[PDB]
Amino acid sequence: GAMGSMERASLIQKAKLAEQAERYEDMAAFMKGAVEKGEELSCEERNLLSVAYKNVVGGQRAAWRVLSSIEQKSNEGSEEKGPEVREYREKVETELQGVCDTVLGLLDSHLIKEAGDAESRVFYLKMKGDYYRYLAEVATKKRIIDSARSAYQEAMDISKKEMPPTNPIRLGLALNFSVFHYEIANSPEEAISLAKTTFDEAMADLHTLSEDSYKDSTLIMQLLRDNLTLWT
Amino acid sequence: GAMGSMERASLIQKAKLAEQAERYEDMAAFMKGAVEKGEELSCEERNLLSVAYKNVVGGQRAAWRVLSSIEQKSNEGSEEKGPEVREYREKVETELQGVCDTVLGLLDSHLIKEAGDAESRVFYLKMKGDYYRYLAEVATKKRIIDSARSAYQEAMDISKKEMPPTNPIRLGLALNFSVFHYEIANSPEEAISLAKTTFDEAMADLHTLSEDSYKDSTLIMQLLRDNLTLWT
Amino acid sequence: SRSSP
Amino acid sequence: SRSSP
Ligand SMILES: [Cl-]
Ligand SMILES: [Cl-]
Ligand SMILES: [Cl-]
Ligand SMILES: [Cl-]
Ligand SMILES: [Mg+2]
Ligand SMILES: [Mg+2]
Ligand SMILES: [Mg+2]
Ligand SMILES: [Mg+2]
Repeated sequence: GAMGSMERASLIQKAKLAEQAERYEDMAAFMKGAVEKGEELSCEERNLLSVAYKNVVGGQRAAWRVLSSIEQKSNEGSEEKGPEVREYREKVETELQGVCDTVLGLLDSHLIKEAGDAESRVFYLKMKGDYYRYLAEVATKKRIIDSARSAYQEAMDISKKEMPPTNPIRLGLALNFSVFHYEIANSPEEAISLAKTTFDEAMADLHTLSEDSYKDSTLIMQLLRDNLTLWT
Repeated sequence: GAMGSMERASLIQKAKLAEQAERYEDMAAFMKGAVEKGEELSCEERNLLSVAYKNVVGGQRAAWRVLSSIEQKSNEGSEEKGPEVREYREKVETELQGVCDTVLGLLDSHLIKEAGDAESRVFYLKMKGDYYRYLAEVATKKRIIDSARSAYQEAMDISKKEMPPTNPIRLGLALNFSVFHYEIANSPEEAISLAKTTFDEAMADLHTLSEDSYKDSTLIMQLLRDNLTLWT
Repeated sequence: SRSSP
Repeated sequence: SRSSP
């Protein structure tokens, strides 16, 4: 693609500049170019990839929710206003699905298959679950939900065998899988149980950590607690 | 272009949806399509056009300032990091210039020449000054500065003859021309004099206004006052 | 519901 | 410097 002529290191450098400038679409394009060089990604590079696409899809998701709410209101004594709301919601939806397909394509060709260390493999499988979850949010679907579930479950199995309960990747995975259960899979009890168990097992391991690792882990634990407060 | 097949009214409807969804690039594309239908724009439609492009160029300007600051720092005991900062600053700059050229092109073909009422003509000439001012911010230039000045001056001459001193378009024009003087033309005394005179003449006309018009005018007067506090 | 950063 | 809304 358009980044094929740029050095890998220059793409990474420009992704970091784009982040500082809050130019997340550019950041994502640079990171896609870096992945397509075919080398594995370091921890910092994986995080740049994730930040870029999370911000892009996050804006699309927020826009889709605004438009979907307007569309649902129009379908209630509501005056007919024509096809425009549906058309524009569909436009945003299609762009969102395209970004998710792009991310899933990078994971399948060939990030996941080359990822052997637990930290990288869990990271990518969590991403796979996340982007199928975003597809599920707009789908009208069973197979998409099962794809998200399967990716999260494989990531969970590796993380529980290979990572301590305070590891931030393990914690963020459990957080997002719990959101999947609550918001996608119609399984609030599973969501609550997973969040509780994850929080409690991390609590019991905090004593092993340095001050800086403690800060990293407790930040994500607080998100688990915030959700439990909302859900119970 | 790509909006040629969409009804004018549908483009306007979708611009309003895009605004609600904070999808300003889409909003600008819809409004460009509406302008290109060739009919004059109503007051509400002019405001949609302005909101859309102001938000698009505002994000580009903020990004350009971040990148320009990094570039200037690199050009001080600074370690050489290669061409990437300059290249990416240039990329953002070129996109910003393209948006400004697009807006100026809509004004020249044919919004300004068909605008006969003071409210529309002043609005468009103010826009012309603004987008030349944004070009001047990145130029390295005298002719661009003179183009901005000339557009603002024609708008000022009409506004002083045809509009009351509290009119929000007249006030916003004077505000932006004062910013031009301070930030672009190296004329802080002219900026201060214009802001002071504009504020004082509006103050003396507030007694003529309804409660709602008073709120509209005093909002912009406060911006003049904020700048005077910064500048003096 | 909050998801990961 | 603040410009117009
Ligand atoms: Cl559309
Ligand atoms: Cl396991
Ligand atoms: Cl570039
Ligand atoms: Cl005059
Ligand atoms: Mg190379
Ligand atoms: Mg490997
Ligand atoms: Mg028609
Ligand atoms: Mg006319």
